[PDB]
Amino acid sequence: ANPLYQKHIISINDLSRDDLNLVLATAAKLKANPQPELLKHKVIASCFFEASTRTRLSFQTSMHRLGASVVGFSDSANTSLGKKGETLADTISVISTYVDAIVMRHPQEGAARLATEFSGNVPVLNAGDGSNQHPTQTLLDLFTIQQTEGRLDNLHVAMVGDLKYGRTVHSLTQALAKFDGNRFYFIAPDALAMPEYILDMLDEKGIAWSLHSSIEEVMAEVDILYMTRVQKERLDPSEYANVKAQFVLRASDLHNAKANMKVLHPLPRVDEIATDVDKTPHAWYFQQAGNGIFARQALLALVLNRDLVL
Amino acid sequence: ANPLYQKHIISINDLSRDDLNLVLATAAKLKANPQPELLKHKVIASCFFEASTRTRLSFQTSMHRLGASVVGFSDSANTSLGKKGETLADTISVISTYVDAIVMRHPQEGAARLATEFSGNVPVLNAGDGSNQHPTQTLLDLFTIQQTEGRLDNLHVAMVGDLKYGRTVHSLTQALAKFDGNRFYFIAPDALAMPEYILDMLDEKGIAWSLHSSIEEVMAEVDILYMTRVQKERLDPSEYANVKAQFVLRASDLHNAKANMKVLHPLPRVDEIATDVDKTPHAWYFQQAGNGIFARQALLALVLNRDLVL
Amino acid sequence: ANPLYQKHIISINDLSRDDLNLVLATAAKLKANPQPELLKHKVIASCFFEASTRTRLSFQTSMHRLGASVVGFSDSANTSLGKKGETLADTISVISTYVDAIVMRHPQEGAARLATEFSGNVPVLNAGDGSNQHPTQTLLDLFTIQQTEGRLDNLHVAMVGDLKYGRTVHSLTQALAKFDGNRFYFIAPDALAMPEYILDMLDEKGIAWSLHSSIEEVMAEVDILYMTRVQKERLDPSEYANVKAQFVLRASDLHNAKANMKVLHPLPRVDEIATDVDKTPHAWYFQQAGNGIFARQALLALVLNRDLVL
Amino acid sequence: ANPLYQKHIISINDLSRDDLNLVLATAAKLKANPQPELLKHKVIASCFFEASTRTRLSFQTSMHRLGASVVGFSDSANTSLGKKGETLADTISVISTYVDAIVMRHPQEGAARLATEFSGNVPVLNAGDGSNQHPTQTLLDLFTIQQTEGRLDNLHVAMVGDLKYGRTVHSLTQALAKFDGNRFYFIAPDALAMPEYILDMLDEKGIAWSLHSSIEEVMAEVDILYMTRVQKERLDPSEYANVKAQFVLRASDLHNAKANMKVLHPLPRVDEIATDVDKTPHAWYFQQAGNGIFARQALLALVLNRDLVL
Amino acid sequence: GVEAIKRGTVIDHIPAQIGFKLLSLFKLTETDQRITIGLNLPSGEMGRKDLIKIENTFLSEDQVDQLALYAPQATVNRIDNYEVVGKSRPSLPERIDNVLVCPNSNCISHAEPVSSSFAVRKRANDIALKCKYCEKEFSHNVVLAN
Amino acid sequence: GVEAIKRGTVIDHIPAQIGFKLLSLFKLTETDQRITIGLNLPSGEMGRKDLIKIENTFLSEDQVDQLALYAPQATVNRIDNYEVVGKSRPSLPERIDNVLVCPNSNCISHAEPVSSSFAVRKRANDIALKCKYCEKEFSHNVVLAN
Ligand SMILES: Nc1ncnc2c1ncn2[C@@H]1O[C@H](COP(=O)(O)OP(=O)(O)OP(=O)(O)O)[C@@H](O)[C@H]1O
Ligand SMILES: Nc1ncnc2c1ncn2[C@@H]1O[C@H](COP(=O)(O)OP(=O)(O)OP(=O)(O)O)[C@@H](O)[C@H]1O
Ligand SMILES: [Zn+2]
Ligand SMILES: [Zn+2]
Repeated sequence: ANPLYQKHIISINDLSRDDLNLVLATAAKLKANPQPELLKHKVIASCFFEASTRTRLSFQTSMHRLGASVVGFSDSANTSLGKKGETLADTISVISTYVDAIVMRHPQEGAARLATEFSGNVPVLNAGDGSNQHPTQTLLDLFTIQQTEGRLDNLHVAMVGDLKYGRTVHSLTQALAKFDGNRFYFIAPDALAMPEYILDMLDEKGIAWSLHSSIEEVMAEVDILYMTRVQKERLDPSEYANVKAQFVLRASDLHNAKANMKVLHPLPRVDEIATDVDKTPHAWYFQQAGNGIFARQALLALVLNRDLVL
Repeated sequence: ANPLYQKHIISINDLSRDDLNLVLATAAKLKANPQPELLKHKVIASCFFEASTRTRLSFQTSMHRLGASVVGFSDSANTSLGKKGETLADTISVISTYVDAIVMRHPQEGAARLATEFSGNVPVLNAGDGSNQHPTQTLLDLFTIQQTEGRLDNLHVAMVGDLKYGRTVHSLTQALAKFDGNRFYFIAPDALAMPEYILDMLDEKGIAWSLHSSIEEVMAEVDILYMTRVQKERLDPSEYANVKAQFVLRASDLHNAKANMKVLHPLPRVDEIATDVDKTPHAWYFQQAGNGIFARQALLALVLNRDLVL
Repeated sequence: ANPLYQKHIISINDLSRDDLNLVLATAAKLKANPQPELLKHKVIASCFFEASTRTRLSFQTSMHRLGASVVGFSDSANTSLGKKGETLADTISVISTYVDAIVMRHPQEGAARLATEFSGNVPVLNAGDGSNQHPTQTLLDLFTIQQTEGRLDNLHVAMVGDLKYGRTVHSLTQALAKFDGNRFYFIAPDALAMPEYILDMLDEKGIAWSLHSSIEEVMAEVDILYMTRVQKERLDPSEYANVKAQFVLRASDLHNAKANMKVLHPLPRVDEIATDVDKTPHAWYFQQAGNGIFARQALLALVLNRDLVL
Repeated sequence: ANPLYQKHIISINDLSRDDLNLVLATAAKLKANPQPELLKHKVIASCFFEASTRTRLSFQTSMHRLGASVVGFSDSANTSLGKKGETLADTISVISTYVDAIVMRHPQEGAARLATEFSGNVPVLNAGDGSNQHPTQTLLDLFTIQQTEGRLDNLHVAMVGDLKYGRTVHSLTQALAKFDGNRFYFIAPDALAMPEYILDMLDEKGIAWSLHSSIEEVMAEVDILYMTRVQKERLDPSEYANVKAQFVLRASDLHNAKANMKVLHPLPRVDEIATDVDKTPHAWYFQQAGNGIFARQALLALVLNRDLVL
Repeated sequence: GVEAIKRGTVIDHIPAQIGFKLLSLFKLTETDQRITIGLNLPSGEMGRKDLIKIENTFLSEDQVDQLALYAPQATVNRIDNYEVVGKSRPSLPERIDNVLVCPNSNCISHAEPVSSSFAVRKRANDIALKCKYCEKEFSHNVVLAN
Repeated sequence: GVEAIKRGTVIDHIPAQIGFKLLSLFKLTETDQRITIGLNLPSGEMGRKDLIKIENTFLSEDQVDQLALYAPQATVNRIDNYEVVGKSRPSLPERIDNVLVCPNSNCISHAEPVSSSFAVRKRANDIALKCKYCEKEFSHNVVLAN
């Protein structure tokens, strides 16, 4: 059997370096020689209790690219699920009697791990549960860094933006900390700094990280620039504005980065990466988006297929 | 390659007489000998930013009738798309990394032509963009007029209703003006008259049109009666009512029309065509609706399939 | 008893010339030597079943400036008991048992006239019943025209904008048409022109009027320029913007306007009058609004008081 | 004329020490021998464009306790004309034509200062303009601090909670910083600490302040404990709860507090003050709220009255 | 008077107050190159006029044509060795891009990342401009208020 | 840099690419008088400069001071009868009324008929600009960016 068979993907913290490597090596072969009737006759539930049309669309295209059928919903703007006091436990206990896999995004941290206790034997893939995990978005990031860098080790990674609350950047730091020689640079306003427990985990393993004030100080030695969105609601209208000059990326700024440098972003990108970075060969956030299809397919294939020989 | 291959259908104004004829001749063969695994393994996005369940249902049945998979959404009643300042440009730039074709309906005129600039090479089929185009509804109308009349030229076409604001009737006039010998009769209250630029285009090509006050004056020589909905919100509660006697079609009125005459309507038909016209053999609006399946399939097949030999 | 003592003020056409004058003469008295204790111990009810803050606040200030107490509401949504099955008839049958006069604004035409039949002897005044009447606005427009010009006779009044649907322009014409020698220039988009019947009445009385495509054509002949707000959504956005060099007043169009010419508007104004107009001494819309108090005080004082000694 | 006669009360920093005192001395007079007929015949407008029931009800009670009439509104939603294109400028240009003073609360900072330019001579008072000023709350906080302590000089005042965003803590500091000998202990979560500029001003005047991690460290030194509500959603739920043994007051923490120490809060309070605090004689938040009446009566009496004999 | 440079383009006879509008709309100032601008130069020849002289710079064909909507009579001059190597005048181009704004308020060109494109058609008395996107046709007068 | 006009202001050594901002911003272009503008000139040390000559117009003390944020070393020469009968430099003003936009998006100013106003304070090292309406202080760095 393959090691991720019938396993529930809930956290980056539960996946090992070897699993990261197997999911990323599968995606590679699936991107190259596609297997469009592999999950033929399988029905996957895509249950988005929290509405997230871009993740939804990715996951569902990935399911169709492999011949799986899809049923499911997107709520937040009320469907019916989670009313008349029906518990998430009973809801998953009923959906496991039809589907072969459950993909779910939910607004409370922990939901996906609770579904796990009631699904019995249908794997539960977590597409985002509150301020906590989102493994699928780290797997597509890692696959994009490996595609472009050639390596997941010995990298120089800058993480720019709201690192306090950026869920995406916290898992990529824990994921990348699983590999060797990585050096991090955190660039964030003081009210949005990389929380302590991340910083503690890094030190404890002997990983090197520095804090910088401007992206400009570090442009030359950076391999991966991961931008994240400054959530204006976390700051005052006046606080946001007067960051004295801001943390936006502009194509002028990159007139200095190494040839291999790639600007990543989980999206939406609103104000923070200006339009002129798009014409730059370093702009990679859209190509990052499309590799979500491959990381998503790798996962659905490995979890549902006992020995994949491709 | 076929001439409509990989081409984006945005406007009736960009399609030629020959293209109208090829899309209508394909639909004919697809209605007769159906090809249910032609778009096998293709995934089409049906992105309805403006909710329109009858067009949606048509387009999606058409996609399944050919073996395509469908992902997508209907918003207006909020999904999530087009918030946190995410632009339509970035949204289409991300959906082109998964789907093979984009079908979209949007509330602003011009949206479908903007999607065109960011989709790169995935064709964008416009299912309605503001008060401007809707090619797919003209193609099903034309296919219905040709099915029943045997011809797209030398016709006597009455256009009854709100012609000022009727988007449907403006494109059918531009589409039909591409063929010969057509004569038009416009029957509309004065506040809802056929706008000047249409009238100018007609004259400039030498096409004959008259204005009438009652449908009754013209019943005898009419081949196609295209009803459109009088939008009560465009008039006062008192203005609507006191049109002195109204512009409703009733089966008594047709006791006079030629054998071949067919009453068309884009629907909903609310008040304007009474129920007794349904039992009349001239009633064709539902059969018109079902030919949308064939015009829709023709199009998806020609745009996605390099040489169709059927 | 004064000629309007205990009368119902429902519609302008129901008041004679002599009534309009009585009102307008009182209103000038209450302005100069006010009696702020005149309705001491009366309780007027402010029932806005449609909500309007400026009219609500104007009438309630008037009630207060004569020492009266108000009970009342507003909604444009469910209120509670008023909505729970209740017919306006019953609502009125019940409040006329509590209060001394009823002022009421409602969404359906004829609301305040049906009220008149269920209020017993309690006078009801119309603050706007749907698209029919709004007699209180016209009384302050006439008080303002009379106070800037010296008379309501032999005036060249120009009415501009949405002449088809604005309540106000229709009532102002019927009221000035009760005085002599007036000349009216109507400047409207033809989608929104003056109704035939206003015009028909104006010819029965041999009253002079003309139609103009733009304000500049009459700028020099005019005494009162009554701007009305062109309401955007009644037109197509493209339609709305396309119109010439508009029908909006700017300060430079006032260069040729007479010294005594004043600009009036019912408010809200938005892009129909530009700010630089506010500076010129012809700008009179906010003073107009202010005469709202004095005009409505007259009407309240008169309906509720036997003989007014002022 | 009194020094504040016909002045606009917009911001605390705009009032001198001598102004704060004049206000605070009147307020103690109107408390002891009230004159409930002093604004007989004035009409004040209560315009809450943002709604706040306790502030609305406090100011309107004050208007009533001096024999004045109120006209006014509230919304936090569409009101009607106020929303239909209207600029606050025009709204004010029109109500200053009706009323004698304007009290107004609004969501955008600077709302009441722009009003000042369109109200003619009508004074406008700020009931809270966005995150900038709320001068009326600070006047009743100072009246309460003065009435419990005997002075506004040489006080050890501790400010607690959301020192970063609470309007009130920032104004209270600028106002007490106009008196002498005060000492300030600031006890905040560092995500929510005092802004640099409050502190910078405090050092320009050589004013003593210190930062503390928890109320127990200063419990014994304090005269006024100004609790502010830690607003939950500005923090992550996990973040919010994680903080130590909190910054919430319980009755047992008051064991070492001076006999004259009072606890103040602007209200609403929820889990920042526990019920057992309400019982102790240091609980003063509801009496504080009650001084709202007397403080606002002073301000109304003073702006609207030539010479106050009390 | 403003009058001599070695090489470049001298745009002459710009009808007063348009000379500023052309610098802004066509961004002629974003060059670190000798520009001499003369606003409200008298010249009895036309009453009052404006003149842009951009040095060692030559506008070409298309660039010359856009001016047509604004300064329709500008004599554009190629100065190439201290004197006039060739003149030109504005010809109406088939499409005007980037400079105009759509009147259609619901035209999507308004929120998005896209430069406007309008196609020019001299409709007998004036020129009509059809937007690329919303395809609404407008009187260029309507358009140039924007 | 150039020569004679009788009567008028000559603003010399405006940095470079600021000469257009000033024209744009303080609307010096809406006169009927000859204005000559010279862009990216030599004959002022720095080599490169912009210069503006407006005849029959003389700028007041405070108008001089509005230049200060943009061109602080601008010399504002006062010409009468072909000769420089006066020279001023821009000092820092207390209030830069009208030409800036408050970076705080919730300021009421944005939506309304009010001219902006900022109290200016501290010289050269950092200039703090405080909005009149929302009473928020900002570094001139942010205000003078959007
Ligand atoms: N060498 C040059 N450098 C800069 N500008 C020049 C040059 N030669 C001509 N001009 C400008 O061209 C305008 C006059 O050129 P030109 O002789 O082409 O005009 P014209 O309209 O053909 O007049 P005419 O018949 O009266 O001679 C002037 O504004 C002068 O400044
Ligand atoms: N009559 C004039 N017409 C137009 N511009 C003039 C006139 N006189 C002087 N200027 C412009 O004034 C600048 C030089 O004037 P001015 O003599 O005031 O300079 P300065 O700084 O006092 O120099 P210096 O000591 O070197 O003579 C030049 O840009 C010349 O551009
Ligand atoms: Zn457009
Ligand atoms: Zn501001």
